[PDB]
Amino acid sequence: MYHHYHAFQGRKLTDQERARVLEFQDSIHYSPRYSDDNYEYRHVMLPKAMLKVIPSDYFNSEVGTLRILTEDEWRGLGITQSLGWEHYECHAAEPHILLFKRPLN
Repeated sequence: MYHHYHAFQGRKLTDQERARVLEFQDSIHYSPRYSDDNYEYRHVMLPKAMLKVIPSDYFNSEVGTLRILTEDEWRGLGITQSLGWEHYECHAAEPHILLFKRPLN
């Protein structure tokens, strides 16, 4: 029997990092989705306390928000959404607030 493989895109957490970040998995808040005629949208809120254990290379050091994250990266933080959701940066938003859009088709 065989399975298929996926190669991680982005900077994979270490085991020690993974365990820290995943301690807060159940505190993560998922907004209901809204949409317009092109896009579906959702926001995700990390507990403020989770910020202290996210590796520093995930942050935009200039501003203090998280940097644009790849699917594999945000999913590895324990953010569980379906496929195709894309992270977009907002310098003015509080660091724990992550915004996502996906095309309808």
